[PDB]
Amino acid sequence: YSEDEGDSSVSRAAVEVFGKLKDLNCPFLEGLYITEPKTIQELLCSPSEYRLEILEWMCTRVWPSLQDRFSSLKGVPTEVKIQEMTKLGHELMLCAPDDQELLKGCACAQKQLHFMDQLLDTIRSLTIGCSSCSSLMEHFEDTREKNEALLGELFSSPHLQMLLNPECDPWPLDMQPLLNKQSDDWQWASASAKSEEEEKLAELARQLQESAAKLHALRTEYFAQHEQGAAAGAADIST
Amino acid sequence: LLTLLSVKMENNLAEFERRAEKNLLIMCKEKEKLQKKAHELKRRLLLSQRK
Amino acid sequence: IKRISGECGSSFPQVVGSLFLSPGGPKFIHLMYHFARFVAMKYIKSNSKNSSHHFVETFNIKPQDLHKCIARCHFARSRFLQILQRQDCVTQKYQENAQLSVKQVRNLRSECIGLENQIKKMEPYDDHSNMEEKIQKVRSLWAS
Amino acid sequence: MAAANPWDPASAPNGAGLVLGHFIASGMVNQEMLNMSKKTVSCFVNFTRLQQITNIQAEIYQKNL
Repeated sequence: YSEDEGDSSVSRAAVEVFGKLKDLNCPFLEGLYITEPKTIQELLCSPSEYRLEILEWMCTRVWPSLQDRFSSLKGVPTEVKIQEMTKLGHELMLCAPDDQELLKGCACAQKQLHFMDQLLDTIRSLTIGCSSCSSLMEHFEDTREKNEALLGELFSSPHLQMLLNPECDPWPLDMQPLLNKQSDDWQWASASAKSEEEEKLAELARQLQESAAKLHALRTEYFAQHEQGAAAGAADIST
Repeated sequence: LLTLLSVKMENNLAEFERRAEKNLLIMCKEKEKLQKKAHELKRRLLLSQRK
Repeated sequence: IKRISGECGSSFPQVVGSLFLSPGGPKFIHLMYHFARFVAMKYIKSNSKNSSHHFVETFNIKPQDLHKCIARCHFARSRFLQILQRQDCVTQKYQENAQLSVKQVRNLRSECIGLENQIKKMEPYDDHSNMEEKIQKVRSLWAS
Repeated sequence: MAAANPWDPASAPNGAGLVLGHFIASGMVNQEMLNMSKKTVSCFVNFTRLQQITNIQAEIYQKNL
């Protein structure tokens, strides 16, 4: 029951979203330099026509057969493109066949932003693949060769028993009996401890605040009757 | 191959984080107890001193 | 294997008892490979917790489009690299937390053992019981 | 014979860190495609929260003294 950090985190995530969109220099970058984080959040997370335009132009860029079915078979409702994009997301192993509430725009901000984040990551990967390779055939062959080289080098070492079994032993030999003294007294405390930890955090920070205030007040009250002896304190105690 | 690797590393990370969280919170609890009795030792020392 | 082939379909190649009685040939390797990635995909279905279980209707279709396959393979490679670097970072975070906790515990019981050793040693006198009472006479002297 | 410190040797060898170090040297991976993959999520949240709570109680005990 604490949603204060989530909206700010979504706003910051939208800030690097807008920066990443500005990096690629889209042809429709003119006229809309929206930079306030919450405005970017309600632009690219609430249902708006501009985000749909960006995604449909991107999907035209990455795969031409959808635009072939567009122009050759014009007269298509918008929800048909919505369900088609949901499907093409689905065999990206990303969403369900009926997750058209994503493409409608009404979906919650965080997972839409995350979804388009791996989407732009795949865009970046295909772009750097096609940068050094002239054709799709050459890029495909080079990707095959580099992937078989990678899978060859992963499984050529006897050190993977640490990878498959991540150990938890950086401790010395004199500390384990401290664990074994109360080794069976923890399995219940990890149930609903998040709200408990945050409420001790809040009230203990509060206690820190008022303790600092009271010690400062007491020190100032002590110094109120001390400044007449502050100048007189130069005399040594033993003398 | 990549999907199988991802799933098995996900399971390994899950058991790793369960063990790590349990152990780390146990040593944090004994950290709290050690500093509690340590603070008792400081207050006893300073008390007897200024007596 | 015939019940598995009935459940799956015809993409799985036909199984002959000659493979059973004579375990050899490239077809034997072909059938082991087919049943191997089948049972691997079944394990993926069995152990996909955080992700949706909707990948089974993606992988059962014969692949036709090059762009889709390239994008999906690149996404899988990116996912593997991403979880690899995240597991790495979690490992060094756990390591630095472990060593800092060890050093803090070492400092704590060092100052602890120093404290009860001085508690044993530097207290050879104890006459506090009259203390406050004497303070009363003290102010009386001052009052006088 | 200046040997390494038994209490401070070379650090605990992570398999992921070692394979990344040996496979950057392969040349297929470089620094930069790791760099935007450097996503920073907050783990050890129970541990970090309880640790800062215990730190706070340390200066509460001090300030009370």
